[PDB]
Amino acid sequence: VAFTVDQMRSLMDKVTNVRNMSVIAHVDHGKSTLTDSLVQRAGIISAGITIKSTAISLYSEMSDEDVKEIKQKTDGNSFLINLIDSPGHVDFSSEVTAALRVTDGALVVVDTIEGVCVQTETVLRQALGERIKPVVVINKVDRALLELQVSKEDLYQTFARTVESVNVIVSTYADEVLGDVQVYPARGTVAFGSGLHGWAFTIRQFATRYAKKFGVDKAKMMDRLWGDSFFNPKTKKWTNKDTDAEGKPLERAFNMFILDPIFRLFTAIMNFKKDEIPVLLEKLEIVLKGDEKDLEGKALLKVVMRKFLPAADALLEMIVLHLPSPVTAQAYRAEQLYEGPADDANCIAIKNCDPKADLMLYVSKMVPTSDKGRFYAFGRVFAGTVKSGQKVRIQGPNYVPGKKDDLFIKAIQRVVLMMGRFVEPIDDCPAGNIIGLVGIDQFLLKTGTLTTSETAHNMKVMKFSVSPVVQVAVEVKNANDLPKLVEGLKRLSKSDPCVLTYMSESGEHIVAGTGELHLEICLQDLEHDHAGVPLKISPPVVAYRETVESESSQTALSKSPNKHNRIYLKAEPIDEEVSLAIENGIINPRDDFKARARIMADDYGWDVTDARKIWCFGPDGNGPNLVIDQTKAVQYLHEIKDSVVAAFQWATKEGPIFGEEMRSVRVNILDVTLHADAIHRGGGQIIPTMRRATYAGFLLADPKIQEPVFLVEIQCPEQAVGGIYSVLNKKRGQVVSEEQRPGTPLFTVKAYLPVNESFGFTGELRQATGGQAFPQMVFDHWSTLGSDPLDPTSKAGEIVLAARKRHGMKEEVPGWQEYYDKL
Amino acid sequence: EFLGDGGDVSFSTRGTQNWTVERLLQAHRQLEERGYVFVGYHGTFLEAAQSIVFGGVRARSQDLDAIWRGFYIAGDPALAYGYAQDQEPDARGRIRNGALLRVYVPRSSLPGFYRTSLTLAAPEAAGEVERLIGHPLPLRLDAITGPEEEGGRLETILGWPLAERTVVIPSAIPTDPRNVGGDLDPSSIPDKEQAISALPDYASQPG
Repeated sequence: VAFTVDQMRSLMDKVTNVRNMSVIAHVDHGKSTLTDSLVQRAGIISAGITIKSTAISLYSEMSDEDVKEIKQKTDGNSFLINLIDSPGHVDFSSEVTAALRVTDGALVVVDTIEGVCVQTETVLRQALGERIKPVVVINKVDRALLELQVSKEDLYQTFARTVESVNVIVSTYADEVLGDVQVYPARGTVAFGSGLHGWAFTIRQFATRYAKKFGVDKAKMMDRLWGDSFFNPKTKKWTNKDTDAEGKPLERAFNMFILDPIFRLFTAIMNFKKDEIPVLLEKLEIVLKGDEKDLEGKALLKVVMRKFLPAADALLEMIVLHLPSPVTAQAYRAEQLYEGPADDANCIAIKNCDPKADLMLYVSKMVPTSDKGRFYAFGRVFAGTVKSGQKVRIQGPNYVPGKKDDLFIKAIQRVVLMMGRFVEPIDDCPAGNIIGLVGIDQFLLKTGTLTTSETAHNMKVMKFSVSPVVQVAVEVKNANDLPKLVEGLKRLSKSDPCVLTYMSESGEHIVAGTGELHLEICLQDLEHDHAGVPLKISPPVVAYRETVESESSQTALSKSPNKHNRIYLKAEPIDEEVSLAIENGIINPRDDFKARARIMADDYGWDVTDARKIWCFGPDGNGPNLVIDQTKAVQYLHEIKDSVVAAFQWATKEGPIFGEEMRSVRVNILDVTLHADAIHRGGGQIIPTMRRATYAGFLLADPKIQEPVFLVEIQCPEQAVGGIYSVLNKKRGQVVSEEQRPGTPLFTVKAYLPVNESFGFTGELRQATGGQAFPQMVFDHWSTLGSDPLDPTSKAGEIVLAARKRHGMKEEVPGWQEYYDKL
Repeated sequence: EFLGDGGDVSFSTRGTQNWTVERLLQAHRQLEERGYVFVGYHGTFLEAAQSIVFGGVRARSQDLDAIWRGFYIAGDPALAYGYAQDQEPDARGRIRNGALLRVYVPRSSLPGFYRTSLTLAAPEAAGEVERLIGHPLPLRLDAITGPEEEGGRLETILGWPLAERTVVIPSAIPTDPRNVGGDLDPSSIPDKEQAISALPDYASQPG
């Protein structure tokens, strides 16, 4: 239905009547299908900026009578349901947690024949760990009838086992505090149906029908519609034993009033018994409408079943009556979501979903919009209310109430509703709702916390990293489409904050990503959408870093082609702390050279003298590399600065070991001699000099290479935890910590995995832990290899040579002599 | 066409496309067979190189008062090598490498090639070059070869008229993309290219 901004806003005020949930379901189990059906039924539409569909608004109204069946405060017969999108494959670990983290309820889809598949089982645990109330749906029932032609009782027994399996997981992993959260068909928390034909039902639906035909309060009618309850056709009495006084068998109630009607329609229709169909149909009061009347076979059955048991309603019924509202769940989820004091003024405001308290808005992800290459923040207001214009504290991942690091006191340009694919501006938005923000993209990379209290900690952060550690070279298979690749790459980078497309000096087009799979995906979308043109992709490669271990053996020297200019310098190491300080904004290229020097001098043991002579950082003008101007009395010096810097941006982006980036390289310019006339000191002359002197200084300062390393966090039942260590021990893995979730048998091992050893990791982890493990890895740090990159046989040298050949360079690494003046 | 055969030739920072040593040997042999001789190397930027090889050498708005205007080249690839690169940065600040060109003239013009020991800038140079060529500078359908500067390597200056009658082709000697400004490393010169690189014997006395 269509709603006006007022309607939505008004609906968003009655949080007691909102449902934040997700759909846990394997893709091959109609996940997308069932989801759709809710959209095509209760999907909310507003009465030119497009976004990537992240959430869908659903509206559903119930009877005052129904509202009473809700065992949790409510108000009104209207309900707002926020169906938050989820990934297709489990591998997306990090973003699976993301969706769960902002949801309260969960529609778990299980298969009739196959039951609960491993992947779904895994996600469910995770859900449970965040304290998510499950609700089940046994999909693909049709296959049972049509293909397997199972009996009513066999099918019953199947559902029975299936529901049993689910509850084995539910009880084993849900929190004792939450209370029994197991699903019970008799309690209306389990639906059955088929996404394909588009039908589904709940015991509560047939209990409302047969409600009076037996003169019962549905409470007892649905209670009998499951388990061991029998209705003797002959005696016309309800019993609790599957046999009558004589010993003859009795059909279960479920099989009698639920599975039978359905089974007949299937048998009638699929057998084309035109004599029965009409009769059978009229009995269930299913009125075909003109054109439908002539249908037969699947075509017909599909129509009949939809009219009979609309799948969408069965599911919307369980979501409203059984899933928690943003008020019931925050009370017991708050402590888990607040990384601060469990009695903190905000943690309290979270429990109470208080719209009056200091803002506590959680940003789960950044979504691509059509409006430029800008991204809108997606998240949930756990406390207070967010409003357009409002100025908020944007607390990034590294923020801590103590310091001022990773903080951005800015103003929220606009607040918009994420109506699926379109946004709709709204003034404010009270706690308990999922909303979208405009104007944070340059403050928040992906995740973060927005507040108002100056003493507010962040909320359970989701580790993400923008460090390109895996990349490939893209080439068009047919040179004609070259311009179409040049555009898609531009497009690609525009859709994802963490993908990177750039051009090497060699002129190749590069695509670098956060990981094997994240890059994998990126490449697919490029060859299929952004470019749609056939491409030649090179094998995946790990991104290394070039660095020095000491001060240049001796002073480095180079002279321009004129032979009129000379640059003397020495390169020396930068301390990891300083490098980290740079990478993390503490030591910043845009600061005041004075203010910044004070920092380096004080907190990092740098001569304020050196630090005030920083000429530039690099690469891309902000990398963990620096040029200090230690020259003394060199006339015109300033006239060659822009060039020296320019030179530095290239020297640091593609070092001399094998073209990789430099890291932690301090270059100190000891002297400079220039031609008196400017004509002979232009970029054409100095840039090459500086560039070559740096290489010289670098190669003299004892060269080494750094490899990137991940920090994998793994969830896994104590039983399979074995397979974890098994695999880590074949990849140079280093366990950091292993802990167990208090109640459950769920361990959570954390380790360091070298990125150049992570290829096909998830795949191997899957075989090893029976599919029970749930990996989550992020970039953690750079590790300097001990071995000599210069020695071909060494372990680093092995990497280097291979790399150099790959790049078709001279197999051997250049001596410093090559770059030093050829004197 | 004088480029031997084997697919379109272009200049790349990545190296010259489609130009093996063997191809060079064919194109050279064929240039001789049409009575052309090699007189030196010329190094310059990718864009320039392309132009010269496909469109030939062409003077364009010289300073008619510039008595030493001409097309400079060198017998020694090393001396030419030093000019094989951008002379000014691109907007981002990159100075990429260039290419090395092998200059050929119609053999029928060797009568115009002379040589001296004076360094082309020195006062005496002008007058002595003019004595050798038989007319006031600039050079025209003649060429002078002398020391780039005292003790330096030798450089050759074909006058514009002669220059526009050359036939230039790629060298199998690559510029280094990763060491722009370094000096050509003698070992990167193909032995086989070396073989076809002798210079004519220029005259020291006027005609």
